[PDB]
Amino acid sequence: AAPESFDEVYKGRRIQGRPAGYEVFVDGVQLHVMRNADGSWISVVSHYDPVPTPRAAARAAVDELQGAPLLP
Amino acid sequence: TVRKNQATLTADEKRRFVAAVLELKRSGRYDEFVRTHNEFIMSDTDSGERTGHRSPSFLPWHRRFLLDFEQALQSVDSSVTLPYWDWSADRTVRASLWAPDFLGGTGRSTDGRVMDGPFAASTGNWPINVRVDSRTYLRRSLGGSVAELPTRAEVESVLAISAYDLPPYNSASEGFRNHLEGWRGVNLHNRVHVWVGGQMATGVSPNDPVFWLHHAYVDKLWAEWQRRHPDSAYVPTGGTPDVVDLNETMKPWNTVRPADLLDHTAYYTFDALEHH
Ligand SMILES: [Cu+2]
Ligand SMILES: [Cu+2]
Ligand SMILES: [Cu+2]
Ligand SMILES: [Cu+2]
Repeated sequence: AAPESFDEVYKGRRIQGRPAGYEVFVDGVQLHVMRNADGSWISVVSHYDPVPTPRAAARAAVDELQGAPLLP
Repeated sequence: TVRKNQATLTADEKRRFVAAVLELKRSGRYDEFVRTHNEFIMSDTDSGERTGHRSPSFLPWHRRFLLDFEQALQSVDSSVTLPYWDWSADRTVRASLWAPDFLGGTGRSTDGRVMDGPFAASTGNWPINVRVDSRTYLRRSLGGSVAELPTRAEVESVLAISAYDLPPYNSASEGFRNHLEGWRGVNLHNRVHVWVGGQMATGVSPNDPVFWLHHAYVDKLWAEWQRRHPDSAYVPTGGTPDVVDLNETMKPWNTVRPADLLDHTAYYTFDALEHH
């Protein structure tokens, strides 16, 4: 089973996650994310840095972006 | 055909490497390397087909990718070769690597923008075109997201691992390849990406020219491991789903196998590499 969905405002931005095998959005723009064998996650803007969950990867992407719109 | 420690380059060698990189950028060729790497990193998965990362072919794939880039550099200036960055030694922001005459320094703290060196956005010579967000300037935060580069002792512990790779041949594996890549253990290659920050922490990490120097040293460490373990070789050696076996060819080239890339001396030597 995939992780649960989530939806929150983090540092002023809307981050959403949902099983699809899992999708993350930052202000409605899809963020590429991937699950590692051990259960951790990364995103395309943090692709060498495992974090425990997809919400953690979304939050890490908001931290990385420093307010920048994500590109599809 | 000799790859040198970046710390040892002469002023003239630094000038020529910078100029060749910037000409590949100007002509459009550089950005396609960025794009190839991002496509593989977004597709290489632990549970499916994996070729450039999180798999045994991580090492020969980056070897051939670096050879492609070096060949392209040499088409602009045949004297240029890829230098390597020994991050176990040159581990501070003060390393001449990060001088304005070479790669430029860390980014400012407001937006991570690199403000000096030949690749600073203000030069007009380094637009970030292949990207995951709107920002079009080179960014770094040296030592921002992780405090320390690997140390020589940590490197030696990885080099002491005798098996090249082990099932399941992915980010959960024991063995040299995955400890070198960094997904298990004290973490060598992945942690350097995280330490530089900016685009080097992302799928489009070749946007920072230090990508090449990092991977040239990772590639050197593979060579050093081979010298310490003459009795160990690439695995798997046949019939493994989703993974490139020794004699299978690798995408995107389709015409070369890990077997064709184990011996770097066919293509280049290092300034220094000890004998077993
Ligand atoms: Cu990915
Ligand atoms: Cu890579
Ligand atoms: Cu890398
Ligand atoms: Cu011996």
